[PDB]
Amino acid sequence: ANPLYQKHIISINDLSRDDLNLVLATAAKLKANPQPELLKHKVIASCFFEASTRTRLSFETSMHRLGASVVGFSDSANTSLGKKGETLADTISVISTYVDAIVMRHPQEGAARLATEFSGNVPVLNAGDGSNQHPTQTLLDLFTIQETQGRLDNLHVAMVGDLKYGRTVHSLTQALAKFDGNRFYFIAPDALAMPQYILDMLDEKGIAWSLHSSIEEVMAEVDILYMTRVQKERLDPSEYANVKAQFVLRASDLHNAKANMKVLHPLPRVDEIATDVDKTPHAWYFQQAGNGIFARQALLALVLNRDLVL
Amino acid sequence: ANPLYQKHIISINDLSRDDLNLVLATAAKLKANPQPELLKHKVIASCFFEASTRTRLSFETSMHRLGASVVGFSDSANTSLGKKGETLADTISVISTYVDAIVMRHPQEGAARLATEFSGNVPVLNAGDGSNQHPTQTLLDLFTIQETQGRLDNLHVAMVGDLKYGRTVHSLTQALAKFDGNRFYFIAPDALAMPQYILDMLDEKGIAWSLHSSIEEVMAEVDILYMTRVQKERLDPSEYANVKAQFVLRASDLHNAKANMKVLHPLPRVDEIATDVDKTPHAWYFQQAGNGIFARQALLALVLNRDLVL
Amino acid sequence: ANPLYQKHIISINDLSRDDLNLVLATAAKLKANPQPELLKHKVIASCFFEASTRTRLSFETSMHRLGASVVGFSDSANTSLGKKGETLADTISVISTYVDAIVMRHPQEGAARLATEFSGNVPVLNAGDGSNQHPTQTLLDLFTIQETQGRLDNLHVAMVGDLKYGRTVHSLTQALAKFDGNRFYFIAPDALAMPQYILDMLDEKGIAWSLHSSIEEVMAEVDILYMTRVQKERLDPSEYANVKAQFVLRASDLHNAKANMKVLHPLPRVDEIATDVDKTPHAWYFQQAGNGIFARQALLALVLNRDLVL
Amino acid sequence: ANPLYQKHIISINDLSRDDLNLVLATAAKLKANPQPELLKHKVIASCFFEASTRTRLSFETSMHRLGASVVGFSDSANTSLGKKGETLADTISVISTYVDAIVMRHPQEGAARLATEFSGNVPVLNAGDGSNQHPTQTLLDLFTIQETQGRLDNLHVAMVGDLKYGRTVHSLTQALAKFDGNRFYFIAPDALAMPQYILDMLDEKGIAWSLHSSIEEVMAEVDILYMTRVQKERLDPSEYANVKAQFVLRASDLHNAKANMKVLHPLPRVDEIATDVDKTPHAWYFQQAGNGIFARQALLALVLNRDLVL
Amino acid sequence: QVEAIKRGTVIDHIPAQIGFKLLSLFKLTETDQRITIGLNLPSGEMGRKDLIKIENTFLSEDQVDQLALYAPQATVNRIDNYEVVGKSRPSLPERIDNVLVCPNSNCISHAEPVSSSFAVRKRANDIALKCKYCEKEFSHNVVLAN
Amino acid sequence: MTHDNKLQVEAIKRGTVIDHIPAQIGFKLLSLFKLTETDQRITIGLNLPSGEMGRKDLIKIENTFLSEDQVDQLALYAPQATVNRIDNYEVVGKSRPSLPERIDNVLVCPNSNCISHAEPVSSSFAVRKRANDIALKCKYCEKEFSHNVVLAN
Ligand SMILES: Nc1ccn([C@@H]2O[C@H](COP(=O)(O)OP(=O)(O)OP(=O)(O)O)[C@@H](O)[C@H]2O)c(=O)n1
Ligand SMILES: Nc1ccn([C@@H]2O[C@H](COP(=O)(O)OP(=O)(O)OP(=O)(O)O)[C@@H](O)[C@H]2O)c(=O)n1
Ligand SMILES: [Zn+2]
Ligand SMILES: [Zn+2]
Repeated sequence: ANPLYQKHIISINDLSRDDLNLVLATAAKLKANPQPELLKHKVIASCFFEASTRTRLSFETSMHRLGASVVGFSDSANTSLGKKGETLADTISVISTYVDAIVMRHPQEGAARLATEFSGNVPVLNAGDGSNQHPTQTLLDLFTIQETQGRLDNLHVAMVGDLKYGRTVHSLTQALAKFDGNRFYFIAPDALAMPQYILDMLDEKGIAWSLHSSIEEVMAEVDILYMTRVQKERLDPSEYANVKAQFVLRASDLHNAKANMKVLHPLPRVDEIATDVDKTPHAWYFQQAGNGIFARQALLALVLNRDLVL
Repeated sequence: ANPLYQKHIISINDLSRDDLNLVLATAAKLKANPQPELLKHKVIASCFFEASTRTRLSFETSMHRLGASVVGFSDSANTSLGKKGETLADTISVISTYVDAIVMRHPQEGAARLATEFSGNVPVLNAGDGSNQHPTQTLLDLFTIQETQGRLDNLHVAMVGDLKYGRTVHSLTQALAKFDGNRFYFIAPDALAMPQYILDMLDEKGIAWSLHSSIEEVMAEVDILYMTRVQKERLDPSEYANVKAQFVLRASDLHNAKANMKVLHPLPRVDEIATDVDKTPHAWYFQQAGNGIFARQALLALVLNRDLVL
Repeated sequence: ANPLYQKHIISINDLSRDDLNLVLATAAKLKANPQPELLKHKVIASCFFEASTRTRLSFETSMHRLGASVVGFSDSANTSLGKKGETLADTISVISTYVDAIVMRHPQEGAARLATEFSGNVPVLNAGDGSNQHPTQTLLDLFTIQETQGRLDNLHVAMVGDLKYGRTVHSLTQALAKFDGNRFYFIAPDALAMPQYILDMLDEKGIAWSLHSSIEEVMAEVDILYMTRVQKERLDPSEYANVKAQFVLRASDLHNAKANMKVLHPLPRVDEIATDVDKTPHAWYFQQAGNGIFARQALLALVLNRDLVL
Repeated sequence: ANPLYQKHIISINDLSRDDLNLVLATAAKLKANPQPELLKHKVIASCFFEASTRTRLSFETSMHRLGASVVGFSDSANTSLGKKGETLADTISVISTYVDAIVMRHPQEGAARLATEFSGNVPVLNAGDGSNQHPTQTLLDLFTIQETQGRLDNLHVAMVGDLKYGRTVHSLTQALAKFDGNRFYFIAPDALAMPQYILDMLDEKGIAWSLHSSIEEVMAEVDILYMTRVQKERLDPSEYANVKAQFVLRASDLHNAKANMKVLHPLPRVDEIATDVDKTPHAWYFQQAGNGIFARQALLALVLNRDLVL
Repeated sequence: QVEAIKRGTVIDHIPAQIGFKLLSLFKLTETDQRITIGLNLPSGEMGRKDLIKIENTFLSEDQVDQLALYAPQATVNRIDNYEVVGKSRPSLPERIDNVLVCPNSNCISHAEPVSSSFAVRKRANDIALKCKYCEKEFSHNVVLAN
Repeated sequence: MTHDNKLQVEAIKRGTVIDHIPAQIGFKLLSLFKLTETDQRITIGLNLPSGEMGRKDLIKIENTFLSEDQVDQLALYAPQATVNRIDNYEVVGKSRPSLPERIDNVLVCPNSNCISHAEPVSSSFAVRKRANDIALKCKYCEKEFSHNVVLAN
């Protein structure tokens, strides 16, 4: 039976290097020969207690591409749950009484791991829990670095944007720190800097990093430039505007990019990457989102299948 | 490969007579022998940025009757998209990264044709764009005129109701003007008259039409009586009431109808067609809605299939 | 007592030429020599069941410049009275035991006239009742026309915009038609034209009216230009934007107007009057809104005080 | 006339040391020997386009203790003016024909300064405009500092909390920097620290400031401790809860404070000041909120009355 | 003494005040080549006019027909060695891309990364312009007014 | 009338010549300071060869004399321009721009929450600190930004 069989994918900190490679090699195989009936007769719950369309449509398409049925809800705007004080332990004790895996997003951190204490043997896969984890976004980003760069080690990865509160850059720095010789360049407004617990883990593992203030200082050496959105309310209107709105990428800036460099953005991008970047070979944000299908498919294939045929 | 293969069905003005016949003969075949696995393994997105239940349940049942999977959202009341300024070019560049056709309704006119510039090769089929087009409503109406009348040319078609803002009567007059010898009778309150660009196209094609003030002036000669709803806010409460609420059909009025005459209404009907009309042989509004399934099925079969088996 | 003492002020239809001149006479008196303790110890109720803050502040400032007390409310999506179940008739029956006069604006027509049968000896003054009446707007419009032109007879008044649904333009035409020799020009989009009843009344009185298509064709002969706001809901966006080279006024258009020509507008003036008009001498909408204070002081003074010797 | 007679009160930046002392001088006079008929017959407008009931009740009570009339509104999700389409400039242009003074609080910065160009000879007094200014809060803070300490020069003032976004702490530092020899201690979380512009201004004036990490290290030397509320949205829950052993004040912390040390807070004080402080002699936030009455009486009295002999 | 040029385009008889529109709209200054422009040039010959001279650049076919909505009586002239090698009047085109806004405020062209595009139709008395997104048809006077 | 030519065109009688405009600022100035809404003959030369910048722009507006503060409004766009005023073919005056104290109308407050965006008021900024690099403070929201930033939004 494969290692991931019937596991809960709750946190990146819980997956080993080995675990991460396995998911990535299965994604590569399913992207190459489809397996449209692998999860035939499985029913999977898509519980989005917090609405997230991008993530939901992606997760359910990939459940659909392996042959599974989907039942579920998207809420934030009412869909009767927690109705009349019903706890989340209780909702999950009732949903696991009839679906074969629960995919869930929830506003509070810790909610997917609590689901785990009540779901019996139905695997729980986390699609986001407040400001804590989002594994399936890190799996798709990793898959995309690997497929475009050929490797996951010895990379020069720049992380540009709001690094203090960008929940995805924090997990991608932890995943990449599992591999060797990567070098990190953080480029953030002072108010939005990469927190200490990250930096402290990088130092302790002997991994190199450095802060720069503009992308021009580092463009030439860079393989993956991962942009994040600054949310305008983490700053006031005039802080955003005043001199910090210059963590914006444009085509002109890409001149000296290595031929292999790729630009990644978990999306919505709104300001930070100008529309003229789209026409360049380095724009890989949309192809990154399409890889969400294979990464996500691979996790559901590995978790529901004892043995995998390939 | 069939002409419609992998086309975007955005506007009626873009479909030829030939194109319209083809869709209608395929609807007739699928209504006669079902093809429940024709779109097996296709996943289709049902994006209703504006909610429309009638249209959505119809479109998804017909995707289900050809074997396809559906992922999608209905919004107007929040489902997290346009979240944080995300443009529609960007949402479509991400949805076409994983579904095989996009069906979409949107509040603004032009939105399905914009989707087309960003969807790559995934066909976009328009389920309504503001006050502009709704092809799939005109295809189902046409199918219903054809199946009940035996032809689409040489008809006497009366259009009764709010003709100024009824987006469906405007497209059905353009589609029917593709065919020969049809005669139009418009019966509208003065405030709700058939706009000039319509009349001007009919004149220029040498097609006959005329305005009448009551259905009794024309009942005897009529084959298709297409009723539209007046929306009470296009008029004030007392304008509606005062003498213009007499574009209402009742059983009594049908006395002298030809035996073949049919009453069509895209629905909700609320006032305009009295409940006693339902028991008559001429009431075809509900059977018109059921034909939405075959018209809609035919378009998805023609657009996703290179060659069709029949 | 004065003729209006203790009278109800509900429709412009109900005030004779003479009552209209009495009000206007008084209001010039109060403007000139103010009497701030005239309604000392009176308590007026400002029942706005429909919010209109401009009208509410004008009235409450009128109440306080005559030294009266004010209790009341407004109700955009809020506060209890009329409830749903609790009738307007019972609301009024209870409030007319507490106050000395009731100013009310309600969304349904005739609400003020219903009120009159429940307020006892307490006078009720209409501030707007659905699309029916708003007499205190007509009273300030005539006061501004009389104060700029010197008379209310023999005027060339142009009325422009939504003549079909501006309640103010319907009223101002009835009131100006009690005075003699007035000539009316109605420049409106033919979908939004003056109702046949205003016109049929005007021809029974022998009054002269003509309809025009753009202000530029009467600019030369006109005394009062009464712009109205075109209500874009009663229109299609494309319809709204289609009309000629519009019916909005700009200073360039004014280069032919007589020196005593004044542009009036009940406000808001989103679009139809450009800012450059504000600096010409013909602009008088803001001054018109200040005369709202003296017109409503006048009405309250005559209704609540037995005879007036100012 | 007095120097502030008919002046607009918009930014603390615009009032000289002398104007600040005049206001404070007057307010002690009105507190001592009240003059309840000073603005008899004046009508002030309380335009709160943004609700703040504490500030609104303080001002309207100031208006009524001087015998003035009040018309106006508040607008948490409600009442018509400013509309969307109707400009602030046209709202003010119309209201300044009705009243004698306008107090206004608006959510966008500079709204009060825009107003000033449209109110004619009518004075406008700012009650808050986005994150820019709130001069009547600074005026009562200085009145409380002058009334407890005896002077406004040579003070050791500690400012604590969200120094980056408290508009009140930015203002109070400008105003105290017009008086001489003041020494400032700023105890803030380094993510929420005093902007470089307050500090660069303070060094151009030669003023002494130092930054500290917890109140306990300056408790001993301090005269005024000005607590601010830490705004938990501009923070992560875990960040919010992480800081030291906090920057909240409790009586235990006060056991070293000088006898004349007073704790001030603009209010609300959810968390940062514990209830046991309320009973110590150093607590002065409630008394500070009562001085709000005498500071705003003073401003209104000097702006609307030509010279004052109390 | 003014500018005879060796090779380039000379747009002449621009109607007065269209002269600056055209530089803006057609983004003619975004070049390094010498441009010499004349505004409110004397034209006893045609009232008063404007004239742009742009060298070593030949603005053709499509680029010339665009200008017709604006300066419909403009004669473009190319030069390749010190004299007129071709005079070209603008004819109305079939499509006008980019420079024009849809009057329709509900049209999706307004909020999106889209280049505007209108189909042109000379309906005697005017040119109607049909938007490619809306499919709403307007008088060219309504669209150019804006 | 004097022997013009296009590498440095010649003589207008009476009027203003703004010369030594950096490349590509000339059109900017025409559109921004609305110089073109006049019936006078303007002659304009773009990307010309000259006095060492190599390549420059130049604007000639006959019969109009724009001065003292008009010339100063040109300063963060063309600080090294010269505004010659001409009368009867003689350069009777040579000005250069200096930093103004107020720059009305032309700029846009980068602060998305100030009220100036939505209304019939024109922009206004107070200018501070010459050439080591300029600060502009909005009249309305009183927020101070770096000129580099107001000059993009
Ligand atoms: N070496 C040259 C040759 C011609 N031109 C310009 O090319 C234009 C072409 O006009 P032309 O055919 O030479 O005589 P016109 O009668 O002025 O043309 P039109 O019939 O339009 O008036 C003239 O404005 C002239 O300035 C030029 O700048 N340089
Ligand atoms: N009647 C005149 C006289 C001069 N000029 C213009 O005036 C400008 C410069 O004035 P001038 O002092 O005469 O030449 P320079 O000494 O080169 O001026 P500078 O050194 O400041 O460039 C030249 O571009 C010239 O075209 C003009 O157009 N019309
Ligand atoms: Zn359009
Ligand atoms: Zn600003």
